[PDB]
Order: sequence, then C-alpha cells, then structure tokens
Amino acid sequence: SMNPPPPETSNPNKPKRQTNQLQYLLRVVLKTLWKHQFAWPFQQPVDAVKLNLPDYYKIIKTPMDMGTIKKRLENNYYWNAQECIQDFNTMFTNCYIYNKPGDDIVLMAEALEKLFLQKINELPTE
Ligand SMILES: COc1cc(/C=C/C(=O)O)ccc1O
Repeated sequence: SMNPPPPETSNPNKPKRQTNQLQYLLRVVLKTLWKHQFAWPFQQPVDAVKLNLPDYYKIIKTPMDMGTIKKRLENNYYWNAQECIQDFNTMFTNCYIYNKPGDDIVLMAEALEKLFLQKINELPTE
C-alpha cells in the first residue's frame, strides 16, 4: 500500500553529457512515444497504490517509465545513449514481466516498443 521512491532524475555525483544521440533520444524517440495514444500508462511511475497492485513492486525491482526518462533526458542525466536505451527497455521489460501476453497494457507496450525500435534503428552515429 506504498509506492517506492521514483527513480532518480538528478544526481550531481553522476557525470553527464549532451551527445547528438541523446538529443535524438529526446527529440525523436521520447517525443514519438510520448505523444502516442498508448503512452499514458508509461508517462509516470506505476502508482501501485491507486491501481490496487500491491505486488507490483514486489515483482518489479527496477521500475522505469517515460516520465522518468523524460526528466532524465531533459536534465541531461545520462552519459550515453545506451543508458537511456536501457531505461526504455527496462520499462518495456517490466510490463512484459508483470503482465500477461495479450493484456491491453502489453499491447500498448508492444506498440510503443515497435516505435522505439523503429526510431532507434536510425540513431545517428556519435
Ligand atoms: C497493468 O500494469 C501496469 C500498469 C501501468 C499503468 C497504469 C496506469 O497509469 O493507469 C503500467 C505498467 C503496468 O505493467
């Protein structure tokens, strides 16, 4: 009946960079997924209390969501594109771990992940 602290979006102890790939990840990848009709479940940490999913954070130990990714990108939290790509894949993975195949939420994750994959296919060279 309690949500964990969300993932950090700011860490002054963490070295940070602005690379053209990270810019792509914000301006193209995030923006494309964020605007999608199916983005809303993924635009903020899972509120396991409001969704009455007390076991969500028992099962999901590496939570990730696009709200967090967005803030991280906006805050230049990352060092490289792979960190950010990993966050996206963590988000998708958590969905597929927690839910069943064919669940609406999985279909939404899959639709977003298809766009994710299409966009990162044209990730520019550094
Ligand atoms: C069904 O479980 C999930 C729910 C959500 C979001 C729900 C919402 O914002 O209402 C996100 C990921 C999940 O795996």
